[PDB]
Amino acid sequence: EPFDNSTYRNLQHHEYSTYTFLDLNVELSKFRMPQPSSGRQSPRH
Amino acid sequence: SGVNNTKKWKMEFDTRERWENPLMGWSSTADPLSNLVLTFSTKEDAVAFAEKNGWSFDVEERKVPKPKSKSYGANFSWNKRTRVSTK
Repeated sequence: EPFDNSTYRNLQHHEYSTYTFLDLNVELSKFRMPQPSSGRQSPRH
Repeated sequence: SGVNNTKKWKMEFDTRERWENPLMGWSSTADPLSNLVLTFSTKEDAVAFAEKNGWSFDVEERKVPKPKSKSYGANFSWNKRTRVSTK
């Protein structure tokens, strides 16, 4: 609660893994808007 | 991709027989006009020159590139096939 500029507060990334970012993306897919569409499926279509 | 040789009209004769020289294997000819190439500024000059010299001629129309619509921004199209997959 008091001023604590005598300690680091970014110790979470010490416990990150190989799949932390991609798991976060997976859990983020929940709340996104539907993507726009260019009509086709690929420029080669 | 240089266009500086496609600007003047040319007059060339029909190519005749070239055989092999028995001694050296060189290319022989009996056609005096095998190398004769005349240059003209317009088709009309060439046909006048051919007519006054009594040469039967066939003349073909000059073929120029048609104008083309080049757009660099098409390479990154949002919904067209003109988008490139590599650059």
